[PDB]
Amino acid sequence: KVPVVGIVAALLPEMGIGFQGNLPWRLAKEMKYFREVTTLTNDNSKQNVVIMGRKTWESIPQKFRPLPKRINVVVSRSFDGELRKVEDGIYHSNSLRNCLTALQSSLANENKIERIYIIGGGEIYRQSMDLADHWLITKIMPLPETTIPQMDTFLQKQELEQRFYDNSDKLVDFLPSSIQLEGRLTSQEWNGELVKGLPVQEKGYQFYFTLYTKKLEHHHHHHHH
Ligand SMILES: NC(=O)C1=CN([C@@H]2O[C@H](COP(=O)(O)OP(=O)(O)OC[C@H]3O[C@@H](n4cnc5c(N)ncnc54)[C@H](OP(=O)(O)O)[C@@H]3O)[C@@H](O)[C@H]2O)C=CC1
Ligand SMILES: CCc1nc(N)nc(N)c1C#CCc1cc(OC)ccc1OC
Repeated sequence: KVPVVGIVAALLPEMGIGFQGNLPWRLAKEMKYFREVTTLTNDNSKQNVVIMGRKTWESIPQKFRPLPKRINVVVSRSFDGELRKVEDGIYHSNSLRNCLTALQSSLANENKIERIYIIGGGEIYRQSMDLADHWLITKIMPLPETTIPQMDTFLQKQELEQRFYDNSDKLVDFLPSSIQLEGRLTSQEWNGELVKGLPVQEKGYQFYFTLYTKKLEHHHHHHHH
């Protein structure tokens, strides 16, 4: 019942997202977007959840975690079970899939979660293509004089574009209504792919905020008792 949204920043065209356990760039406007999207809600009585893998959590600066004003969930196979409060703001789960089931329980959640955002890292996003309802992808491109950074972790773009379509016409309506974005919706070709979304530039990069949404599915079966 709650939407599940993966949110990630990726460098085109290979959709690289990390190198040596860290992000391959430091873009304050891209961090601000991620902060505002995952923190803000349309209903001020609700919060969103951020779910992340153990190596993502260990990479977030200590003074900045758990991420404020969001319920944080960290997943590790060494943890005890599907969704356990361990500290204020912090839940631990030994299962991405079972934590999503647990968070979706209206009895547990009192209908006070608005969205669940899956915020990384590579291993977790690999497993999320069949769990997410939408992806919010910041597509990053180096500007012509900018050196492409080294990267070692990538979003699965094949499986992205099998299952989801570029729905960026609807991004501004999908984001919580109090966010305010600088760009207007723009379509630009870049190395032969269409990049569509809300543009910004920072340091040596241009990047677009984009929305992908699941493709329509045929009706093959519905379970009957
Ligand atoms: N550009 C961006 O938007 C982002 C980039 N990143 C980048 O991604 C990289 C980190 O990715 P990665 O190394 O893949 O690691 P992850 O952050 O994906 O963490 C992987 C760990 O999560 C646990 N885990 C994985 N699947 C499950 C599951 N189904 N259930 C319970 N636990 C599970 C395991 O923990 P354990 O070993 O303890 O069992 C595993 O080692 C860094 O470079 C980081 O900067 C991260 C977030 C955002
Ligand atoms: C890097 C900011 C970001 N952007 C988008 N679009 N999606 C995301 N999932 C993230 C992220 C993240 C986690 C994070 C937070 C942080 O300081 C608050 C530092 C590092 C982070 O992840 C490696």
